[PDB]
Amino acid sequence: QLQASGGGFVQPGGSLRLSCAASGYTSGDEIMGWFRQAPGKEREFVSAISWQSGTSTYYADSVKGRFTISRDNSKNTVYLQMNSLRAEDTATYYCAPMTLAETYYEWLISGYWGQGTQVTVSSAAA
Amino acid sequence: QLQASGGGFVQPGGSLRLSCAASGYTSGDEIMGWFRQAPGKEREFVSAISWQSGTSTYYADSVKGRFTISRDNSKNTVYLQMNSLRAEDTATYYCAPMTLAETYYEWLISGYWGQGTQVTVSSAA
Amino acid sequence: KKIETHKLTFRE
Amino acid sequence: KKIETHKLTFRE
Repeated sequence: QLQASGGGFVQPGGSLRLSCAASGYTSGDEIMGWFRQAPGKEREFVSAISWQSGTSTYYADSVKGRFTISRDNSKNTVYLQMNSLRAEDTATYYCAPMTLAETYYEWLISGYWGQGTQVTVSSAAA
Repeated sequence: QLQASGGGFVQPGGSLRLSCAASGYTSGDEIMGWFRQAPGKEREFVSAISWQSGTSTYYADSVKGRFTISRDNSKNTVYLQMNSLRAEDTATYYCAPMTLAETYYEWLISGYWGQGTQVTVSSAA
Repeated sequence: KKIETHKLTFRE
Repeated sequence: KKIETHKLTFRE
């Protein structure tokens, strides 16, 4: 069972710090994340933290630079420090374990650059 | 002025180190990438490095743990160290500046989720 | 700097 | 587990 806490009423430009405390179940991909839901909007990812292969953090574009996710290993607690709050931040926030299923990257190229170099790998090389 | 070099004709299990030497400095600290194309196939992303706010590196899944991209700032050169080569790595390799346009993440959540906490941003608080 | 889309996918 | 896909787009 997972409990988000630390929400409140706050003036624009203020801060809140959310806590997400577990009961001790490191298992289905040790990623914990936060999502929010505001009236009339779809559930939105906010932030996630993995402490599996070192510490990896992720953020929605709209909270980058304002929100910071961290984990206190002793306490088995994940924190979301939320700064520079604005009306679009008003929502119910939830924490949940998450799995990162897939990442799609979209690379752009422009311009003539250079010759290429030919690589051949075969058992006929001698 | 970009120049890819260091290609060859090698046995499987061998290594090559590709070089891509730049003449200037581009945009200050952009992204340089490698892509490849084999006969009769489409271009495929291989790897990229950016040295803007620090170094990040990216790899195709098929080359992770075999290939390493790096940059020697003093020579304005990017390197692709290709170890554990396989027949399927046969292609022409090219270096180019790249931009990362978009990244799409797919996050899975299972089950009932927990108690939520309300955040209300209000000039009245 | 990094333009990202984070999609959430639930279960049932 | 985690899958990555890397797409090229060549543009002016």
